[PDB]
Amino acid sequence: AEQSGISQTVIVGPWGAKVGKAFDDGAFTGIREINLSYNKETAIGDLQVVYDLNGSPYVGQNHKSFITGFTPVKISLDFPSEYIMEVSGYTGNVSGYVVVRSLTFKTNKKTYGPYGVTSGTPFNLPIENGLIVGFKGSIGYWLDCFSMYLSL
Amino acid sequence: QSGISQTVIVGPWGAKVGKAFDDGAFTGIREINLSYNKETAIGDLQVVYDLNGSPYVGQNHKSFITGFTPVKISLDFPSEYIMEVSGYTGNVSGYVVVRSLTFKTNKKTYGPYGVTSGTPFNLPIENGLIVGFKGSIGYWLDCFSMYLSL
Amino acid sequence: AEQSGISQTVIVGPWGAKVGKAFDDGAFTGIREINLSYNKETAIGDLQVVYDLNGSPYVGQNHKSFITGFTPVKISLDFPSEYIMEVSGYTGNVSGYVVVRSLTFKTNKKTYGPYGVTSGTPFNLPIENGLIVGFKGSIGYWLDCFSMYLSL
Amino acid sequence: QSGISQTVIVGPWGAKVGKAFDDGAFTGIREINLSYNKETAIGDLQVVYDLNGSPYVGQNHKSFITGFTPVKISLDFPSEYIMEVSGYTGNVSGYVVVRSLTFKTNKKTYGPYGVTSGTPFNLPIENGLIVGFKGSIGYWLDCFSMYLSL
Repeated sequence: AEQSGISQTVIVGPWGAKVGKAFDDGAFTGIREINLSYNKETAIGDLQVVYDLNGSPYVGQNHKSFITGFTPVKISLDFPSEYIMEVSGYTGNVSGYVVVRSLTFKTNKKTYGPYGVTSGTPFNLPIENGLIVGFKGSIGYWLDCFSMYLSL
Repeated sequence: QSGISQTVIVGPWGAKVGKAFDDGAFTGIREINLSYNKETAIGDLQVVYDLNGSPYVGQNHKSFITGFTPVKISLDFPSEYIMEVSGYTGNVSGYVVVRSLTFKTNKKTYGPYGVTSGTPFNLPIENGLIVGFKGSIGYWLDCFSMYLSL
Repeated sequence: AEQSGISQTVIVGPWGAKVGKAFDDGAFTGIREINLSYNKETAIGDLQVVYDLNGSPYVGQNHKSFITGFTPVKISLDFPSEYIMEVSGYTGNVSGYVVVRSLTFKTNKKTYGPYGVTSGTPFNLPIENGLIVGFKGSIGYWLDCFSMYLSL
Repeated sequence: QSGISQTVIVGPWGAKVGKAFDDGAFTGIREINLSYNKETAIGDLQVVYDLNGSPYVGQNHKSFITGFTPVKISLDFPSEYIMEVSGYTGNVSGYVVVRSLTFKTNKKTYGPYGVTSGTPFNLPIENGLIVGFKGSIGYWLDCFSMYLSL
């Protein structure tokens, strides 16, 4: 804006640990589809998002755990009339680490989830005005932490 | 479009049901005045905002009842700003209200003020600023939301 | 955002000179009324704005020329259904200085102006999406330059 | 609201009447490719954007006709960015088109490219960034608008 030539966005989070490999999808114009995986005994083990980028899909990088045995879930949104209004979940200890154990996504049409274990410390982000336009965080054995880009 | 500017708003935390208030959006935050009762919840809320480099005293949002302990949080504006807001919501006398609040800045943690029981919530901010508050207060702070901006 | 506790806004301009006393109203939530003055032989000699601040009026500081003999004009907008869509005007030389000689304001309802002398170099700012929420600039004998804060 | 994010858009400059295009909004600008004819106006426009730290090659928006001179503006991203866009609009063969463009960065001025006659326009930016282009191109660039962001 007055410093560098890189546009800035509001970012909220992280929820989870403060430790595992960092990832950052950056900011887009909306969300078409979310793919994740979970294990009902542990935590979240995958995140991949199909973003909107100015009217067309942009397939985000797959952020995958090192370990196997997760159950995949696909959330296909009726884009653009359907959009996420609230994200909630739980953080908790697994094998000595604080990780994201559960996620739920509430849209204007449906509630998707909870996926994973609803045990530990809850968190929730309701949005009165604005949109989630991006994800970042960290994943090793499980999803350690995550933050969200918010925009008008 | 309408002729009124808009900003990101997150929340509400607390009830999903008091007198509603909406301060709107400002340039920043200079001072927060709140009150709490270590047996019940948060009562009063009043914020001194920044408006383009001058203090702007927000309306006092007061509980209907007395018996609260007042707290003043005077921030070192503009170098000090809130990076995380956390608290607890829970039942008090049949109503779900905001029982506890804590404010973490880049300099210091303020609180918890009130009762730390019920369901926790937290809003950490990686990039951006809280620039306003809205919500509802009856006997206690029933709910609140926050305006966020760059 | 990540540096200080002061919120930032897009600012466009200046139009006019690069020199006279600087003023900066800062950013608000909308515009209710604009007051200006002009002299048909010279340039713009006054600017004062009644802003909206979260649903109520905020009377901006009067930014007045040192000299006398201007014709006042008051633009009372039907706030909030009426808002400015385009600002245009002219910059030009008066008495050896580059100054703002003319202004016109086009809203979704009416065109107000031109006020002043339509002579010199034209400029125009049409807005497809967004709002003018603030003014800054410089005024001495005449309005030397001005910029505008823009917001969603 | 809708599920699509929005940004400030200023413009259009040029005609108020070609094939319309809309690149949308990105993280920043790495490279601009344009073409001009020193007798008529601007023809082609194509932008390499930044998308979250990677180059993103925007669609080539080409004139229907040939005979243009190509120009490449390779910015030193992210330290170099555009601070002002100026140009001229005027009649060419019955159509009001964008005849000239110049780009001023914090490092250098690029242009003018094309014909500097007609009605001037300029957009200087004190705070913020150009993050996208839209408009219409027939024989020439008929009009264009710019996405602005922090």
